[PDB]
Amino acid sequence: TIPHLAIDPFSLDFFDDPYPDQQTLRDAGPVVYLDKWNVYGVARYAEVHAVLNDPTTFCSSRGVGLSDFKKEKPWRPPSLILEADPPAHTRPRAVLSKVLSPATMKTIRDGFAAAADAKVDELLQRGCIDAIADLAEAYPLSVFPDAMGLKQEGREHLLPYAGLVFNAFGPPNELRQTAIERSAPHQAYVNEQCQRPNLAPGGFGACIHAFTDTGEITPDEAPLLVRSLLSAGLDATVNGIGAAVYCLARFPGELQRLRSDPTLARNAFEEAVRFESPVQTFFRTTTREVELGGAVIGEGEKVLMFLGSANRDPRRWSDPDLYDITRKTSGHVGFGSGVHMCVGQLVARLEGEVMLSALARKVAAIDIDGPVKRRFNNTLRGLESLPVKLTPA
Ligand code: HEM
Ligand SMILES: CC(C)c1ccc(C(=O)O)cc1
Ligand SMILES: [Cl-]
Repeated sequence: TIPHLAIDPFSLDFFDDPYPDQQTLRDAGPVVYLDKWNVYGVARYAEVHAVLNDPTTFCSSRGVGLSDFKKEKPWRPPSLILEADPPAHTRPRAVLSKVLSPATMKTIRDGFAAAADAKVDELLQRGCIDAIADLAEAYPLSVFPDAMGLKQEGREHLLPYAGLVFNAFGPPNELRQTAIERSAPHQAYVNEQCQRPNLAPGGFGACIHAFTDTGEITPDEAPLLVRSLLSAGLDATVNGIGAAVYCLARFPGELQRLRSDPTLARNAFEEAVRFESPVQTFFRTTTREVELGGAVIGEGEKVLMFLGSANRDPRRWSDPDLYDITRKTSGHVGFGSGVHMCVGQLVARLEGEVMLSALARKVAAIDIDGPVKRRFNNTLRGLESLPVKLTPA
């Protein structure tokens, strides 16, 4: 009753161009079986949203990668928030929601905005840049480690470690096994930086440790939550900002609209998150048989959610393949949905908003003037290199 497909969503051909295969996945039915990896797949908005919003049945505590923690050893101790179910999830979630809350945003906004304005001014001084290395990477590297209160030495481990983490959500293909078998120095750095004495007061990390006396988390849990922020807080925004620049380069009319009204910057970033979905896919594991779109899924089965496909599903979105910075984007699943919905989403939106605002106010044109090169990751979508020429306003 469930169609079986041989599409490999973790192959280089898929990463190079996933949209045709994503349509095939959506149009085959509400639930498919992926013979390549023996998992169920859901690619339509309705089913992705339903799965995300039933975390008891489609749980996270058995891993959100292909591996089932009840069958295999986790490559690292499980995340206490990403890879936990309620009620164990609830208190760490509350701590991270309070660390990365509105008030903390007000405390970091001026530095983030100044850094974004300064970056755009510098890049306009460069004229010809790599929008990845020189912008999408450089800006978050210039503000997020400070906001975490990391020392200067070793911050070079953050992006490699993140790539590993996201590769490790994939199947045991070359990307995953490559990341995990040689990984140890990055793990050593991250774990060391998670300890209270190495995290400067006033930063996100030290605030996590500071919540360890409120009764929400214990001292032994705080390092692992800092590890969550060091895993998730940099690379996702790098590919999101890269996505937004790529969209504005490919849709010059939308750049002109954004320049004319820079207050669209936040929505312009949000629509980029919808349009490219930096985080493409995540798994759940069924804790019971669950009829989903008329299809039966067994106990203990992995279910692959195609977030990007849900964000391009024509059943839900008008002109899904257009980048529209005045689109009503609310309801997209690029940040997830439900109890695990991105707890860092305000940081991501702040970085994206202030950077797109800086471009809107300072840049007249973004023209691609070189080969665009894609970065391959089992979970992340984004570019390796995006050479552009920036014309000043
Ligand atoms: C463009 C930027 C970002 C994107 C697209 C993104 C995407 C996502 C998605 C799809 C989820 C849901 C995972 C799931 O349901 O299993 C998630 C959760 C999470 N994100 Fe982000 N994220 C971004 C930025 C950030 C930042 C900047 C931080 C921290 C500083 C962060 C930290 C987290 C954490 C800790 C979770 C787990 C929350 C939970 O399990 O309750 N993310 N993110
Ligand atoms: C959703 C993604 C950005 C993410 C990755 C790792 C963790 C963690 O280590 O807790 C959380 C979220
Ligand atoms: Cl680790």
